[PDB]
Amino acid sequence: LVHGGPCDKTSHPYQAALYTSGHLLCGGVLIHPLWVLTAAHCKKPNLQVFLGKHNLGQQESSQEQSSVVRAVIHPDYDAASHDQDIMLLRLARPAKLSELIQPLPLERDCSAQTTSCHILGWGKTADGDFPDTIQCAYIHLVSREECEHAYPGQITQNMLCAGDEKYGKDSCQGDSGGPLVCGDHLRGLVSWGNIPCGSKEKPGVYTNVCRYTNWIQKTIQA
Ligand SMILES: NCc1ccc(NC(=O)c2c(O)ccc[n+]2Cc2nccn2Cc2ccccc2)cc1
Repeated sequence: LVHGGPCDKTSHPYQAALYTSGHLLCGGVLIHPLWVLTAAHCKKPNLQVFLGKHNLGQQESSQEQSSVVRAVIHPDYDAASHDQDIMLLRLARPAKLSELIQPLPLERDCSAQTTSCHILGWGKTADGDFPDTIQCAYIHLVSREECEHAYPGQITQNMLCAGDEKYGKDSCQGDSGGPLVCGDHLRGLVSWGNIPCGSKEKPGVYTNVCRYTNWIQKTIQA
């Protein structure tokens, strides 16, 4: 993501890194000891999930690596429009929770007030390179009306818009599937937006997680 800075070391215990073929693919969010949430467009064979990570190159004492035994994409995911861009990953081994690995509670209230948020990820930074160190940026939710004006005809009830008019802080390539956190609850997942990235042009678009309470619950319990 662009125009942010490195996250406080203890502030992102829910952040996951998704790899395939040995390279970063996407972000993700631990929401249950057995389950990571991410974007549907992040699905590829042979996913490796890393928890407890801060710097990608380092072999950190806190990190946990796991394969995936079930990837559950939402049945109504529409790849062309990114509608319902959400996927649940069942870890081959339950997360060993610690001071640096812990689930993030979901925002269940679709009408939630809070528009002050942050995003996290190892996606492309403003210089065009990919960071070793996890980045964080504060951004703000826009209203549904303004979201709709920014992308006429293309925004569904399953999407949220967020951005930053001061610097253009925005998610970028490599950040997909990572958390939009508002009021310290999981509010969204990085899904799509402007390319090149930068939210002064238009806001980033996020999967609206509150819409999926029932589906997440049903899936985790099957
Ligand atoms: N906020 C702007 C933004 C720009 C890029 C991205 N993510 C990506 O480009 C991305 C990624 O991080 C990991 C794997 C694949 N992608 C690209 C992608 N493929 C399908 C959907 N997407 C995200 C996307 C982002 C912008 C326009 C169209 C699609 C997310 C947000």
